[PDB]
Amino acid sequence: MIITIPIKNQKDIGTPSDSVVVLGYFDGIHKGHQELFRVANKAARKDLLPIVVMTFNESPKIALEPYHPDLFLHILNPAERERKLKREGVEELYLLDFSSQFASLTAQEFFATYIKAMNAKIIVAGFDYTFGSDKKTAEDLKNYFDGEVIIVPPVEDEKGKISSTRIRQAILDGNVKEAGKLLGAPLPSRGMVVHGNGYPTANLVLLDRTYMPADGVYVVDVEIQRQKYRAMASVGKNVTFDEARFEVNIFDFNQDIYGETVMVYWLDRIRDMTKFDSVDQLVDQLKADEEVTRNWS
Amino acid sequence: IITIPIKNQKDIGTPSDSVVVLGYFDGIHKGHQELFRVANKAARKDLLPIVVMTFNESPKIALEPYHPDLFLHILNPAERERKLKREGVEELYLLDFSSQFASLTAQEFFATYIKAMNAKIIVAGFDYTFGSDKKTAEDLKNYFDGEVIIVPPVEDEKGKISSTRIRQAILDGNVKEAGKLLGAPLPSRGMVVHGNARGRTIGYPTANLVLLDRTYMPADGVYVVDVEIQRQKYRAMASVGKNVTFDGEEARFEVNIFDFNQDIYGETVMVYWLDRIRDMTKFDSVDQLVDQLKADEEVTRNWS
Ligand SMILES: [Cl-]
Repeated sequence: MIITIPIKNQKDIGTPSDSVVVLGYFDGIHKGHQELFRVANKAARKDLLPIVVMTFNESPKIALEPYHPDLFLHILNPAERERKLKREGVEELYLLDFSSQFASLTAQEFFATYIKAMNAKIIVAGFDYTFGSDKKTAEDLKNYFDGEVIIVPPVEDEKGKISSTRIRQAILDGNVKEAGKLLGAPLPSRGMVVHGNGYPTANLVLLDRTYMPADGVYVVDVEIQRQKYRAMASVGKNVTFDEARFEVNIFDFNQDIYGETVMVYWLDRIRDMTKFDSVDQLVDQLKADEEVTRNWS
Repeated sequence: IITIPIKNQKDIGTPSDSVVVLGYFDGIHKGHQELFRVANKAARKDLLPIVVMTFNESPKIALEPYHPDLFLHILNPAERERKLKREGVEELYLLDFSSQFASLTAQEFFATYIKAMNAKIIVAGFDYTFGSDKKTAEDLKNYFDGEVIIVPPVEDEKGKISSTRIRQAILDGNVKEAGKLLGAPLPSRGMVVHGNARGRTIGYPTANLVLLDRTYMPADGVYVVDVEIQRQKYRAMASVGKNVTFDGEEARFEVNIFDFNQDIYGETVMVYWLDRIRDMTKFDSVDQLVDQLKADEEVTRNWS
């Protein structure tokens, strides 16, 4: 269906036939990106051109900027990224490390190199698009490409343009529902059940360098063995972790699932983490939480 | 290409009869090599494909109190494939060693995964223990109609060749010894990053590496290594340091690449550990530090 293809350089690219290429960094494959793909699928209709894409293993900042661990954080894991681009209609996905050499390529070297190797017959790119050490715009595209160039207008909501930067921030703020509206699907995190510490809890360790929602209590869906269960997720600092760990209370589920990988889909935030003055207060909150979670939709 | 991840046995797709080798395969060390060797000498009698099933993470995780060390491997998955593929593996299955998988009895396992696998014959280690029941190497014939082959432990002068001996050697710093047992030098996958550039300032430019995987790092020290960048190998010197801070352990991975003058920020590089030059130290002076770097560079250039 889709081939992801790790490449050291353009020489590695193997596309057989003319294609339409979509240009961008593609973290999270949000509504904005999807619009690029909707337009690309419309352009690949006349000649049945397949759609191909190249993007990067890691943020370009790693090559450009002082090192910081957060520079390794992704909205989506690689498998989820591929899954979402597959749904967009992409047929070849080339993955390249953004490097000093790649970064020094001017707009012209870039076409002479990656575009050619890709056989672009039609190029789709966003209004905000920026490329080459030359730092050219989306308009300058026409000047570098023999073939057709389509520039898609920015996708905006009441708040503004839909961007990865907004998604990171919404997640960090704990606004999972907003992140999910922007993403176009609820954020998926991949975790593993582990042996760690009323209502019983699964202890999850996040397996990817993906953003963790803010501390709080969330309504989530959890996928185990291809079956989705509703659950409450709790994230706290010095409470559920101290490495990203968090906890889940899976409703209507009792089984031993240690060492099992699960998918968490973040649906909504309920409340902040809170210290409780009494046990009774705590239980009351949990009962209320449970009700809110089982009934959310 | 070779690796397909599965939730369960239903996911397995072997088209035809095949040879299935069993064990937990970390590092694809030589004793593993013999098992494949024995299996290959059997897969010849009917020309059948070797297919193999191992786990994403230590079985220790479904079984014991959690600890991050449990997520540590000798090899990252891409390298694990290489050794296996080279070793003539055709289909690799990766499954999570869940509580549910733990509960399978030895019959039950044969009924599901072996059935799915299509094994005409099974090749196994003398040590190997499977199943909830604990049925051992010898209990295998009863379960399997087909030929059961029990390769005898591939010993070395030190003794039995194991992942525990490899894990131990790496942690001790003795990477030569680990390369020996592995049958190849340990590969570590790093990414060049904008770290501490005191090296470039001094005129002895270095690349700061962040390890990309949950794999064992060698004992702190300075090492001769080869580095692969853009498919080209270069002799290099590597410095490894692990300094505690409140927030946690800060790990420094430094590589000095001989006869290399390009900017590689962002590039993934592979580090192959050949031997250990010396202990890590602290230099009070540019003179002290430089004399020591020349002496290390001579050792590194001259190493084989
Ligand atoms: Cl990681």
